[PDB]
Amino acid sequence: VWVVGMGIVMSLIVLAIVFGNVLVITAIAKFERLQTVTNYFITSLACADLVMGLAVVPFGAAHILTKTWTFGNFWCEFWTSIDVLCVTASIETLCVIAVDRYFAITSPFKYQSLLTKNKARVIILMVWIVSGLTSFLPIQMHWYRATHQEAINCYAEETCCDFFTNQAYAIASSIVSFYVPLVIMVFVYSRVFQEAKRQLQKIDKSEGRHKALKTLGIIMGTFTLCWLPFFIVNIVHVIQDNLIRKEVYILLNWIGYVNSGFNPLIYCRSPDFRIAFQELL
Ligand SMILES: CN[C@@H]1CCc2c(ccc(O)c2O)[C@H]1O
Repeated sequence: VWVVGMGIVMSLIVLAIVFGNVLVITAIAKFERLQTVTNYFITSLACADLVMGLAVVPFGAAHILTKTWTFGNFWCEFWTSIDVLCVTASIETLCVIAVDRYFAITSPFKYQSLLTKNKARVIILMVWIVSGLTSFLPIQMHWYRATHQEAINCYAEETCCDFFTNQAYAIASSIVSFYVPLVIMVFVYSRVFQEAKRQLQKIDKSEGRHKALKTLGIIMGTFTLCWLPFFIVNIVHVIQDNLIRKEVYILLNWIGYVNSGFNPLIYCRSPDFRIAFQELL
């Protein structure tokens, strides 16, 4: 009686993610006003979100819904690698877009000359290359396989597909994909908040007769709530077996996917973007 209940939600979230990515991608392309030296990272993030929503969400949702991986063996590793690459690229591009704002605010008078059109493409290409180096190479090549006899049949059986990894690969991927960008964001935004508070205090002392706090807290809360628990349990389950169950793991993995559907709605509020959106409707 509840088989179609999850399908409606999955279809709605897939359509929302697809529309949110496509609208931003076309809005950046059509109008020259929004084209700047900092919107390229937003374009890459939107493209990655669109690819993830188009390639990972439907196949995965079908996998849980029918409870059978009726597709072939070769497609399973390809799907897993696509998901890993998309997640890593999104995290890395978020870190880059935060570092860019840190450079913009913390040290002015050289940001205009330091950054240019050529540097942004090199940076994003290096980011995607680093993401791919840990995405296709360890997956397509038969590594990371579990030595314990369980799931060896799943590897052999074409019908059954499931995620089983070694401890070393899991911990290395978690470290190289999650924690370093989080620390970078924490330090960057602490410095930015300190600078903003200093400026506000200077203005208040100068002219006698928090928006920044809110706009930072919303982003930090969204990112932490969306992505923190998944890696928190990913680091621990491999370390000690039988600590967690599979249902909680897959539920956290799925709730981790909702973040991609929020980025267009939370990284676009400038009046130029509003005018561009109004120019379509
Ligand atoms: C099946 N979904 C996977 C599971 C584990 C994992 C993901 C993404 C990046 C990683 O570094 C991971 O270890 C997820 O996309």
